[PDB]
Amino acid sequence: QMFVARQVVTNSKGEKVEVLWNAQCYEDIAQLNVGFAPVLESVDYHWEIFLWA
Amino acid sequence: LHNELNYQNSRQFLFRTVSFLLGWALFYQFYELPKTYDWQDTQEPKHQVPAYGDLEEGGD
Amino acid sequence: VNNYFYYLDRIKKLFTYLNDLRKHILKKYVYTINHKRIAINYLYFSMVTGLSGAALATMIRLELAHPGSPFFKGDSLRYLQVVTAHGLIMVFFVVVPILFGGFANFLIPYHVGSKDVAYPRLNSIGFWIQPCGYILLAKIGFLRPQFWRYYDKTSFS
Amino acid sequence: GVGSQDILILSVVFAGISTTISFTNLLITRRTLAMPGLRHRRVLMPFVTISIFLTLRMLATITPVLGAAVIMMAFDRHWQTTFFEYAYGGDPILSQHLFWFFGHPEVYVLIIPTF
Amino acid sequence: CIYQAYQNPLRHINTGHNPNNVYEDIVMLGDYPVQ
Amino acid sequence: RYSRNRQTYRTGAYWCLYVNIIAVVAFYFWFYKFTMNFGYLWWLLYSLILS
Amino acid sequence: MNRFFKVSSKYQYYKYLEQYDAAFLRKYQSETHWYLGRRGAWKNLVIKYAGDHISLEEEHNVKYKTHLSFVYLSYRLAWVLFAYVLIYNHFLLGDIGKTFNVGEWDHRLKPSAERDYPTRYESLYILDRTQKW
Amino acid sequence: RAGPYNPNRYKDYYIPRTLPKNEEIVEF
Amino acid sequence: GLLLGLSSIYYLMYVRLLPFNKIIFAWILVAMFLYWLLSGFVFFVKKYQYSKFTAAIQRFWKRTYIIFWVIEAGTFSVFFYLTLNASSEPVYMYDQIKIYKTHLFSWRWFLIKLLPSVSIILLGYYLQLTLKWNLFNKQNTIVLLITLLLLYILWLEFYQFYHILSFYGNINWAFDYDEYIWTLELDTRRTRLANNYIAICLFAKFWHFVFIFLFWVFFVLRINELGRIRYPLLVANVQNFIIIYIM
Amino acid sequence: FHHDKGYKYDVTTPYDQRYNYVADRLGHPEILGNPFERLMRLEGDIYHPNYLDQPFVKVPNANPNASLNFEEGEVLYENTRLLEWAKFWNYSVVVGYLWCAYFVPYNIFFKTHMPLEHAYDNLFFPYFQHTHFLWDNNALHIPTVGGVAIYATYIALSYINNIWKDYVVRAQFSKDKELLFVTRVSPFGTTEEEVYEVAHLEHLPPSVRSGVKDLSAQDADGLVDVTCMSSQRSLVFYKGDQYWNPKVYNDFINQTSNLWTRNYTGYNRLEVQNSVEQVKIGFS
Amino acid sequence: RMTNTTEEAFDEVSHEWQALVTSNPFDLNVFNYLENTQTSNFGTVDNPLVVFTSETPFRYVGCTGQMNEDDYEGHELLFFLLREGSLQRCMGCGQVFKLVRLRNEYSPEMDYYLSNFHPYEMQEMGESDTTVLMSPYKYASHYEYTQFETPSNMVYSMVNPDEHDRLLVDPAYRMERTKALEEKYKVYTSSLREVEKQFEERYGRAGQINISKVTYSTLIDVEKAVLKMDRLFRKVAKFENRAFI
Ligand SMILES: [Cu+2]
Ligand SMILES: [Zn+2]
Repeated sequence: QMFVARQVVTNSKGEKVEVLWNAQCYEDIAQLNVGFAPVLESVDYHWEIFLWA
Repeated sequence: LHNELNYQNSRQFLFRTVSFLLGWALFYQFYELPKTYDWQDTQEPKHQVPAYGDLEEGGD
Repeated sequence: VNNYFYYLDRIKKLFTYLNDLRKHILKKYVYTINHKRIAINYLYFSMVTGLSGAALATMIRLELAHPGSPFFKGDSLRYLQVVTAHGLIMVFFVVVPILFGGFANFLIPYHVGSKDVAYPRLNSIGFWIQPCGYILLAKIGFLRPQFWRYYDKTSFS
Repeated sequence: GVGSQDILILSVVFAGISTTISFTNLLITRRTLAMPGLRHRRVLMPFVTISIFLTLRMLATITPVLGAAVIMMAFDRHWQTTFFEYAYGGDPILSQHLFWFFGHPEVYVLIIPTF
Repeated sequence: CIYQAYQNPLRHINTGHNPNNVYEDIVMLGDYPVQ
Repeated sequence: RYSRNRQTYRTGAYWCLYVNIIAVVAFYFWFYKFTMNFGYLWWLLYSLILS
Repeated sequence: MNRFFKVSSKYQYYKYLEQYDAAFLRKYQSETHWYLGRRGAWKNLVIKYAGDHISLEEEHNVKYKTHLSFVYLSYRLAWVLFAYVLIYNHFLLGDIGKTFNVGEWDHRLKPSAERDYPTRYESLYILDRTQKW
Repeated sequence: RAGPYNPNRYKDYYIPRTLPKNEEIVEF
Repeated sequence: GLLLGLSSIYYLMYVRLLPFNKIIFAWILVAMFLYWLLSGFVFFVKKYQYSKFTAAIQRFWKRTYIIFWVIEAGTFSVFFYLTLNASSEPVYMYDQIKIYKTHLFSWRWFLIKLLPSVSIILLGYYLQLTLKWNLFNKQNTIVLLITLLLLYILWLEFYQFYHILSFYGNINWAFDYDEYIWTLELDTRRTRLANNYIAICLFAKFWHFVFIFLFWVFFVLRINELGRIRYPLLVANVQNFIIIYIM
Repeated sequence: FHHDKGYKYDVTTPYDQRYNYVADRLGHPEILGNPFERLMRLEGDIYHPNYLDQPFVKVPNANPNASLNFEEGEVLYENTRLLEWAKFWNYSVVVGYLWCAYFVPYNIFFKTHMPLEHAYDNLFFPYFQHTHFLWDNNALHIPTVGGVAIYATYIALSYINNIWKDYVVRAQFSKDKELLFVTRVSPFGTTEEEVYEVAHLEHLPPSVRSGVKDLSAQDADGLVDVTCMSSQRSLVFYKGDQYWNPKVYNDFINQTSNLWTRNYTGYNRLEVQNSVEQVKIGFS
Repeated sequence: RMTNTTEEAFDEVSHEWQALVTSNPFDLNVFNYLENTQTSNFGTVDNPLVVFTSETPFRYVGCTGQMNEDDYEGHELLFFLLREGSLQRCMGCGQVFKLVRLRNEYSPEMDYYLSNFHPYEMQEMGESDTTVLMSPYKYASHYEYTQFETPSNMVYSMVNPDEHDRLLVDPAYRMERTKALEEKYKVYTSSLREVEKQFEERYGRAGQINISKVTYSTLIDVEKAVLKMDRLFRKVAKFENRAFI
């Protein structure tokens, strides 16, 4: 639920960067899994979604 | 110059508006107000003494 | 240390825990301006008001179960009061609270993308002014100015 | 008689005030605190939020009419202003007009968020 | 704060904003700082 | 871009409690002519007095 | 450059004024800086610290907070009366006569109301008053 | 539990505490 | 102030002989209501002295002002619309006189009525313009003059409001020739509906003026405590004066 | 350091290393509070121990500096009649206030039932009388009248005092002429004494340079406004020689007139080159 | 109407004025208007769409794909949590996002993102002498007018909190530091003038100015009239202030 895929690609400057395809939600931040673990469950519940405003 | 002109305009506004208000008050102090206008608007004889008395409540 | 009041220490910890929990509950759920907690409080208040409206509808359906007024027993005015209260608290104090209060306060900060709402104070105020109107509209079927029943001898008092 | 009916009228006034607070708060929340990309695009938001905002605009339009109607009813009940008495000028139909002008938009604002 | 001293009375005018049994005001009832 | 906002509204919670009390009590007194009998549940009255 | 000629005070601090031009002091101790010139703005720091902390939110006026007596009276009354409202309107409506009192007071023009008496003293006093116009 | 924290009571160093020389300004 | 206020309160209680417990309960409730409103506003005034009043906050409070006055102008707009096309009986036989009931009030009397409101508007503008180069003690003259004029307008509006609410109870003297005694009779009143609609509009006007008067009293107390006048609250008060004049 | 909110660069400046207050020598007893507001258990932001615990500087001492000497000296300025005028005006206003706020409303509200013309001239009701008893059953007018009376009287008295607070009834030097004891008008017309430092007193020119013509000090009998800059207060003196002491007047004028200089008018063709001092760079 | 930031602006007002006068990407990103954030390119691996955060580890980002003229959005609004550390892309449309965590510094790296921010509007800065316009046609879009002028002779210098406290409570130190900074401003302006003189000497003028002879003559006449009126005002001020100078 952090990133659904990973892809290593070299750009036009030959830097060999990586791109992480995130896990997304359909128009609904309430349905978005805001987690920091490589798991599928929704374990974290945040009272303040925008913590730092 | 904008600040200084604001000050000058404040003086002008104060003097002119105070003069206007005092002249307004003095005019209405000396003016003989016409109190002889028609008073028909305040009188409604059908309502002051209800013409439908005893019939407003359903009775037939 | 052979202290004589170990049970007393346990009880002291219990009292401290109770006071801390009281302060925590008040600061977190009653005094808060967080839109999610306010929305959840709205949802629970709406559960209570929906149960009230369901009870009023139950009274309505029990009066209409069969002719002869089995529920109110010939009291038409009480039935009309029950019907009016049912309609008013179902429209204005069940569906409107649920939708607007609960879902709006929970989801507008998500969908619009805002930190709480524009007026968190007004949000809390709306939630905490709901109950008075709820009670006033929902309890008219129990209350009338002439509260005494037909066997209360008012000539005695 | 004086009692439950007055309770209902004044409770409807209070409900109008509460709805005023609610729609003001939420409409200004959208109009001011929207994220930089979702300021004006109705389509982007989830459909329940579009419905809620439309219904809040409708409530903003219709609440003063109901408030005026119930305030007039209270005055007629307790001051004998004869707003809805035909005998000396009033008309009972005006009350139905005002109430239903409030009322049909009320059912629409009740139904649209479920859509 | 019951039986536990969390707040610091040296940094409060009036200790007693919360029900407690472990706080005392530094400037008590009869104390008046004067020139 | 908005300054820090205090996260609690205690005066607001109590002002709303007072608004509810005003609405219910005033409406019952004006229209039903009812005043609650606080002595029926006397221990709530004592909790008010004890506090 | 009209330099500050002399400071006659015996405080050696105030000797800083003699170094600067009159226009320089006029710019930074008057006009724009009038509410700051030649003043130690400690009160600004104290008031800033007052504002930015999580203080008591019951403010009476700018200078003082609300007296704790009024605050606690308001809060206790609010909680107890709200509990009474909820409990009575949810649990004690079976007997209105038991759980409610009938009270009333009318205009002085009209004769004294039947319910216009002091409660809890119905067995002691009969309250009446003379009409006024 | 941790005590009260006011970050404004501690110094922060975002601006150098000395002023540049005139010659250094011109040369820069 | 306390002597005058307590004497006035005791006199107003004594003349009506109000039941002490019920009215003191009601007054405690109203006091908590008003005090918590004013305490929230005092909290906002105190907080924004330093490090809180950014551009976003200032714009928020401007929006809040305009939103409040738009909300208060909705119900008044509905009442004014109903007042314009007020209901009446048919002109043919029921109400043949409404053709001549134009209800036109003299403009000269209205113009002499208008003087204090325009006076406070102009004084408020002068106060806000000269705040650039004037101190607090030098402007206390203008502030006190506006306060006294607002007290005068408050008394006039309350007098008219009291008369209007006194219309609806018809109290008359009836002679009983059998007993040779006069008696005081209370009755209802019948009148043209336009009068009732304009009465409701004038009630709304009085309550809005009471709100702006409390606004001004709050502002003057705050500026006296702080020791200086600031632009936002002052200009809000001036716009309040203009709006109440329009009403 | 605060392991949940703080950083390792969190070292409190000890109270010994904080900067002492040297801006002025007079004490600031506001940080103490008052015996009245300590007795009343009032909490103020100015005597809160947490807010007075400044981390980088020190708040001023409540007592005046020990170097200061408060022994009386030469009298500088004396216009005592102001007090009488004060009394007069204050009392007049109060009397007028009473007559215009309580007597007339009371007599036309309670002592009659007949309305005055301004009660109903714009209305189209038929004529009717009013009674104090058939209205406002739940008395919401009593708290309103009480509050209006209390706060209107408070505002009137407070702003009347504020208007008179600029004027100087008396001004007397200290023995060393380092302090100026200024007697001013109290709220009820009598004396109240304040103290200023002569070093902080300045006769500041107007911010608006075109307003120098429109000053009271232009007249031979006008007013001279001297600003105390350490407190931003005003001392208004009558510029008539009969109110001043010639033995100290010239010294006071010389000490207070330092920022009203020739640069206020501007720099001519010759003084513009000397408007500043050249900054020499690279001369080593 | 512009705040005297020496004595009044402390934390958020001070940060807002820093964002206004420095346009630093950190400060400017904190106080960027919620109404409009500057439109950017389409994210690619070579040219990723940069989303800024002011020292926060992540930010919610919604993607609507390649926006077109016919329909303002490409695909449905898909939200995700753009995190710090690497490039991340929307699998629906392939748009690559990079989270740039701006720091509170003056490095050349921060100045690289100086062109990705709208300049901070100064209309709402300071104090307003008009509450709100009552006109419905021009409301919520126009800002309130002002009766006063906005001065343009303010030079802002950043100070540490300790130094700012000392400046507030020590007037002598305040005057000393202010005069030192005025000398520094004179030196900096002279250095810029000398640099411009050298550049003009090396490369010549950009070009000639298209002017009318009427406008040329009127400019010279206006300059002479301004000097004459300044002399008259100087004489008038000297006569008015005679009793005080
Ligand atoms: Cu329909
Ligand atoms: Zn995409």
